[PDB]
Amino acid sequence: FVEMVDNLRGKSGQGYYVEMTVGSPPQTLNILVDTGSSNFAVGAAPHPFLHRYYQRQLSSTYRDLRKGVYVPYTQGKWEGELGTDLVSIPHGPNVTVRANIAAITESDKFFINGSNWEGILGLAYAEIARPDDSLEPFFDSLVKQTHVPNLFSLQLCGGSMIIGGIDHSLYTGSLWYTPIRREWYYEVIIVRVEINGQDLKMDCKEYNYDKSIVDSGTTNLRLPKKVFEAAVKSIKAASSTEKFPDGFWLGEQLVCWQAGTTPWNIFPVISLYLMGEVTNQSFRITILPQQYLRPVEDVATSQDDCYKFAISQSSTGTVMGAVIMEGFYVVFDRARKRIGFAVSACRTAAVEGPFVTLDMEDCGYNIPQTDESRSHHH
Ligand SMILES: CCCc1scc(-c2cn[nH]c2)c1C[C@H](NC1=NC(C)(C)Cc2cc(Cl)ccc21)C(=O)O
Ligand SMILES: [Zn+2]
Ligand SMILES: [Zn+2]
Ligand SMILES: [Zn+2]
Repeated sequence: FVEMVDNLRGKSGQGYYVEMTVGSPPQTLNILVDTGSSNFAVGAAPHPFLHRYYQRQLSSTYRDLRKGVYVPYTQGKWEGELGTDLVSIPHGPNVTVRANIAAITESDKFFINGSNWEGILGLAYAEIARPDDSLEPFFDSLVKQTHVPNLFSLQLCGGSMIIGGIDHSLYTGSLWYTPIRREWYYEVIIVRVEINGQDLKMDCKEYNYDKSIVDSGTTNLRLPKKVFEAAVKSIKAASSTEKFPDGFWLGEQLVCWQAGTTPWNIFPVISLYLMGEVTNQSFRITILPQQYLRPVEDVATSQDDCYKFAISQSSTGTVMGAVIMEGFYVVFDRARKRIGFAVSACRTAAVEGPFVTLDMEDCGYNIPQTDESRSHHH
């Protein structure tokens, strides 16, 4: 993984992309890494915000699956035609595979203004792939076609998606693993939450309601409604020397200080304790104010340092987004159904354990089984 270090570009606001070479003759495109989804989908027509798109008509190796796919999000959507093509990864391992690829032909609110990426690489499992779980995800094709070890890691600074390996130059200190609770999203278990060493003291199921996932495709740390409210009440108590407007706590508004006077100082650390591999252990990742107060420097208040609060409310569980992954080298150890975290080599954000609980309760939440998911065979 000499040749693989530093193969990523981007930032939390706009995302992290990897280079991918699709078809013969080759088209090299910038692809958003997304651990919250399972489709390889590329922009495939002109669009105001796209610098490059996939031109199926220049690819001699493209095969139409003669099926469309419709992907709605709360916020927008994308759709296109399913196909397959040859894929290799310029920085990645020296292999070529034939993968599913959705040619995005229409979308709404998916591509963002000068993102520098043209496509999405869904790295979660086939259980959440569209249109259904028989469309094999990219990484599943990679591993089955090539003997690449079944693991990848993300160092989110530039940055590095390391394929099939762990690289020790990328982190310092302990690598701590938390078990994958279920292979669909990269679902994990949060056993405890502290804000400035103070335990939030909720039933630990409330932290994983209805799931907790590790998602490179979302910007914020997202927290279930009740957890969000309790954290904001607490973070608020800790910085009560500054009274912000509501819109700031809603993520709707910047607050500012005279350039270089920010009182980081009054903002607390957030520790999430992740379930350990050993069954009464846990470990914690500690989030700095700098990870959750994101700088945005707009225009006419050029002289101030200004920030967005990057913790937001959720009704679909906890999402450990990019602002959280950034401080860490994260190892998606698929082969062993675990996720590893260590301090990135790119206060300090900390990975710390072990913490032992004598009576450790089950913190996972079982989602009500709909007749729909019960019907389908697997
Ligand atoms: C760390 C990368 C975060 C990114 S990259 C592009 C966007 C985006 C926002 N609106 N449209 C795209 C975002 C923000 C992100 N939203 C989204 N992330 C991806 C691109 C993975 C899927 C998606 C589809 C749609 Cl249709 C709208 C937003 C998003 C979020 O909700 O936090
Ligand atoms: Zn490159
Ligand atoms: Zn059957
Ligand atoms: Zn299935």
